[PDB]
Amino acid sequence: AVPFVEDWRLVQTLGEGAYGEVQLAVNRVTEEAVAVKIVDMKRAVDCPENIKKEICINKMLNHENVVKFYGHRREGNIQYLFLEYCSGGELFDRIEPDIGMPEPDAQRFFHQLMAGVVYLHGIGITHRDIKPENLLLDERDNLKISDFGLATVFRYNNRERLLNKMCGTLPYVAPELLKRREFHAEPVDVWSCGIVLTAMLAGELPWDQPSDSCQEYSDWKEKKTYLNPWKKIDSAPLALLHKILVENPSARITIPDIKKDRWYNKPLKK
Amino acid sequence: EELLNLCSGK
Ligand SMILES: [Zn+2]
Repeated sequence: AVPFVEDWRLVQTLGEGAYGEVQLAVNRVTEEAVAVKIVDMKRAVDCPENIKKEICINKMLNHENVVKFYGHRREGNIQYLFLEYCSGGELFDRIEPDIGMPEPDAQRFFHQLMAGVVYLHGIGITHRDIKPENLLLDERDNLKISDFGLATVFRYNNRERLLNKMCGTLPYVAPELLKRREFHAEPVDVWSCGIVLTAMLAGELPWDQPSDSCQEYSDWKEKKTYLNPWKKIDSAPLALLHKILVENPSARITIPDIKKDRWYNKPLKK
Repeated sequence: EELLNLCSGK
């Protein structure tokens, strides 16, 4: 019932897109911090339906490793989405280029990523753009999956549909997305998590594109793990990566079997 | 908005 600025002090722009902006807002009376996605509803004709879907999906989310959705408001043709603020920023900025991060930190983060992704898959949601730039850290360095702008429901009441839409970010996309006209959602998300783990352990992406026409991807398929990034990765997490970055999605490891992996369950001294 | 149709599953 009050103009936005009267209840909220805007502190900083967290990010911007064709969508609009994401801002850090502090409540003037409670002093609580919130991220606010701001969407100009007049940009593009598909804006109402896309934001309807995103709001619905965000209403489904309730997990400690997924950005929480507090609610939505609209002023004129401006739509606000109020979201949990993650003051630690992007997981991307914890990855030292060509180095990565200490193996116990990468294991902890990977545990939290797996918890969030398997939660999403359990309720039938696929995120479809998992990468370190979309994985945020709260003030205690707990990981949170963020930005469900590309997400959709692939399964409900044990009825699953195959996806066909080309989306994501090439270094993180699974090869079947390039090769097949239709594909299951869950192996695609598992593949992108494996790329994220590679980046955390080695500080670099293994290939620009998951294609035979990419030399580094062919090297991986030829098991040339004396090359970077694999040379930087201890053999236990590398064995996990060998099970995840499997080209054939029907032979790719699932998350239940990732939970049984030896490195995944190894206590790591910091 | 429509989970019974898997959103854009239409
Ligand atoms: Zn929906």
